[PDB]
Amino acid sequence: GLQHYKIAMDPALVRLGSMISNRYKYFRWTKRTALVSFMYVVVVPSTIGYLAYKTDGLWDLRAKRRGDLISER
Amino acid sequence: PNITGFDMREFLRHTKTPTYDPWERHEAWRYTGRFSRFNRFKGALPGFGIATVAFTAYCV
Amino acid sequence: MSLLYVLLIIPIIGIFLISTIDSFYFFNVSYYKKIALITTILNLIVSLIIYILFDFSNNQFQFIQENLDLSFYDIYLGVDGVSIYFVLLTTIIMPIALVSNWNSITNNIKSYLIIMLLLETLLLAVFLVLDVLLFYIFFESILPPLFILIGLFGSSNKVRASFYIFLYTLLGSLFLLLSILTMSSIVGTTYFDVLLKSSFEYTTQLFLFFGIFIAFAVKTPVWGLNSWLLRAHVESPLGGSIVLAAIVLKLSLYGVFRLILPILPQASLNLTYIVYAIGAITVLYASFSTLRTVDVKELIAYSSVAHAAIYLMGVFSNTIQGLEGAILLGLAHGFVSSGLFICAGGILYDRTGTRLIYFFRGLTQIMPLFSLFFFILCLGNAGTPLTLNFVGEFMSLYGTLERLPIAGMLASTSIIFSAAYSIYMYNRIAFGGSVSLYFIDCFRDLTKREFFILFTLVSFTVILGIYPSFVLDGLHYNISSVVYGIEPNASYLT
Amino acid sequence: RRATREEMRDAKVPLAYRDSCAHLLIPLNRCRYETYYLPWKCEDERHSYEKCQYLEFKKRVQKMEELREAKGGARSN
Amino acid sequence: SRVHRFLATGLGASMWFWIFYRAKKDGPVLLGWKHPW
Amino acid sequence: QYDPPTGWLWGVRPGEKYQNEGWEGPFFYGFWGSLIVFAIAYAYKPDTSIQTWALEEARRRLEAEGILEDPNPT
Amino acid sequence: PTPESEAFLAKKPQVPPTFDGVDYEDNKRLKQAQDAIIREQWVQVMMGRLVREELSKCYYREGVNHLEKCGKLRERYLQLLANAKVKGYLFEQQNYWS
Amino acid sequence: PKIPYPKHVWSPAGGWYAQPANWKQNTAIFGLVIFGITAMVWKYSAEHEVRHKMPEPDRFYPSRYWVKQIKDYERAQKEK
Repeated sequence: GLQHYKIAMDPALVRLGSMISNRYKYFRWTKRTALVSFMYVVVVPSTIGYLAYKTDGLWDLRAKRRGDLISER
Repeated sequence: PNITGFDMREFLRHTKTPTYDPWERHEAWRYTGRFSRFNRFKGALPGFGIATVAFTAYCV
Repeated sequence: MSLLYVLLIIPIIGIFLISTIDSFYFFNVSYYKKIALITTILNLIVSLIIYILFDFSNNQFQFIQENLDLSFYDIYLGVDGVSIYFVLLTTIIMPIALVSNWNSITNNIKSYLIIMLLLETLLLAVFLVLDVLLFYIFFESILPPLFILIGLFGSSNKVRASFYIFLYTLLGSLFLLLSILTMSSIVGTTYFDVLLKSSFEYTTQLFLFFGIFIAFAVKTPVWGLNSWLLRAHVESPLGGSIVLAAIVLKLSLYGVFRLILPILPQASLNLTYIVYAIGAITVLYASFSTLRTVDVKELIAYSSVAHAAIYLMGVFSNTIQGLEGAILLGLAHGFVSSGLFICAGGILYDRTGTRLIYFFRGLTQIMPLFSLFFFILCLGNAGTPLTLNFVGEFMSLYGTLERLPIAGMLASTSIIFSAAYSIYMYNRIAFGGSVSLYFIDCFRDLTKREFFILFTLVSFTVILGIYPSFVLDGLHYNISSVVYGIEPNASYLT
Repeated sequence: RRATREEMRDAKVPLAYRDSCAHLLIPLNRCRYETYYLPWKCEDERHSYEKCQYLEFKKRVQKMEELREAKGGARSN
Repeated sequence: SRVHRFLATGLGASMWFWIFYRAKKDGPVLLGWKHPW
Repeated sequence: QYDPPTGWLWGVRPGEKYQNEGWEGPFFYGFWGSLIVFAIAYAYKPDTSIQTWALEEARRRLEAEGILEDPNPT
Repeated sequence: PTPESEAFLAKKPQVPPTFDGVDYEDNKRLKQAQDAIIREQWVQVMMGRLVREELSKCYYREGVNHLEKCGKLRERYLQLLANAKVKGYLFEQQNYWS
Repeated sequence: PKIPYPKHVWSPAGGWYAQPANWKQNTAIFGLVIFGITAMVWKYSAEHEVRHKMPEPDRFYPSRYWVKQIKDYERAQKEK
């Protein structure tokens, strides 16, 4: 809308920003990429979720004296 | 070995004050009365001299 | 007449006044902005009066109005401890959002002002209705005004941004709608008082959880479902970008207090490891990417995804500290996030026309006041103490940790990673050189308008961070009703 | 005479020094209070308390002259 | 400004004079000759 | 030597003065003014928190024990 | 003991903190039962805060001999710490025991 | 020397070499403000500083001259 200050618009920097903005159109399912997508979308959440499942209710600190245990399961 | 005639041992062998150099007349100022081996350590322990006399007086 | 209906009808009077002055008197577009600004402040006045009559230890909904005119769909309004602070935050933010875009909106000023006033009535109805079908009616009613606001006043990629927000919200909501419909069939209504004393079967609770959680996961947003936010928060005008990140995101956090915790107790307890897996994955992934984001707006927008995960984990803590800190976090976040969008989308963008962090450097040399507020704002985004962000961060992390230690531990890496991107963005813009050499034209510092809306926002986040008892006091008794559990010697007393 | 706990809890001496010799610890801690802990004021009775420290220490080092040989000069620690 | 020289020497003189004085009295004790008592 | 302080606050040059845009009266007299007036009024709002109610009962419950010597011996 | 003020008359629960013998069709009764459950839990927890305050006063009063002169509160706080907790009314409202 | 700088930049910390012509007059005003509320902090502290031990009468203890929780104790002990 309203005019802004004069900026020394770098052609290289404005084409890097356009490439980064438009990058989603050129993605393909290649050999390495499916491994990256599988690793970070499936494996890592699955590992984090599984350890949460196996440690749920396991420990409690609330008022544990000497003679009790942190573990409850 | 070392097609360029640089040998580390002779580099190390030439690690001293040279008998003649093209540069003493500009470099000699560093090794002078102000910066002699004696005048530089003349006050390495500033107050040591006076305290020794004072300590002896207290002992006696 | 109830003060709660006064909240809803005042912004509609402003819509009527703005659209009608031209007939009453070539009216100057400055008058509509004064009408729109005065309308939002009158609304804040009623909210401040409601909060001063509010009772912090009452379980019955307050400021209700008798209807005795039962139709199929009726609008019932009420306010308790959990919903009042979300109401106050909408009323505090809306005047600032209008003043933030005072000079930037140059065309269609009636359209811009009428949509914002409509959005205030619609957003406030969400926290005020007393029915789960009413809740959905207003949660999804904001889609048309938000679609038109982005396409009319957005940036270059506005069409894609306006298509992304409507379609994701429409899709996630239709899954929430199918769950809300199943409940109405079982209970016969979704009025809060009737529906709250319903105890669904566990298997029903599981399929009710999903769909409701599918919806709220898209509107949280959680990582992997967050493409709409980066497109729509960045392309949206500064005023609409403020409302989207300060109020719109907080409808799903408040929706857990009405649709998940009091009526799906067992499912929430059993499926907590899924939520904490998504939340911890979201914290990590949303943090590493915002380290690499080169759009300053996209970087502030996507840090919200990282904080939204933290109070989403705190709302599943089943801990009075985590639940309260989650509300404090969502309340504090709507202050800091509003200010950061002003700093980036309002102050940098209006002066340079570009959002690329490449072109900015060393603005402290020219803009002392901007660096002052932008530094306190980055300290709040990093959860530094003496800020309400710290208190919400700290309390919802304790609840997350006490519920699932390992998930709370992984979530507790945001102390490192949120500071990692808040100071990295600060030291590249305010510091890190003398002044950017792409600025062939020296800048002016903060104007009085830029100074006041920022000063107000850092004031709320700091006073409430030194005395969080202002919010915590009215929040204690009502969140006590959303915990699920008993003690071996403090239950079934005779 | 040995200082019983009743006047020795009231004296507020540290736990690790709650032993037989602490009867001389109570007066030592009063000079420190009265003389602002200056290390030139009650050196006299400080030496007395430090002296009784030595004797009890000596009785605790001679007690292994039969214990060490009982283990044949092994590692008692 | 000769005042700087006097403070330098004074601090050095005060320091060293202290070590001899603190060695005349405390010196025998830490050498294993005389226990304090 | 030191220089006198300088600069244009709000970007207003020494020759000119700041010009009101239209948001100042509503923001200062309305939003900020209401928030101040709300603050003093909050100082008189009666206490309605669950703690100060529960501290009163808990005070009596501990009073009927060895703790918290009560003012009256009943 | 300290007399109850008008503040501790309006909000004083008029009904025992139970969900037994309550008709959930009576909205007022269910809410009163819910309220009474919450007030009892909050009192036990605030009993911890008060006891925690004399234990704090004892600790700085005694100093060295706090480990043998402030143990009466140490159990009293520890018992309250292990028992008092605001857990809500929702589990008892949906399950009955014994 | 002295670094050149813009004269159009307004800083709250002053700027580049900012010393006002009235520095002393305003330093006096601010010093009174600092003293004024420091005394208020002193007044509040003296009333709410809580102790569990009473200093000996013969001992240096300037707190005795303002703090109330032991000021009343001295006069209370002065009754026998």
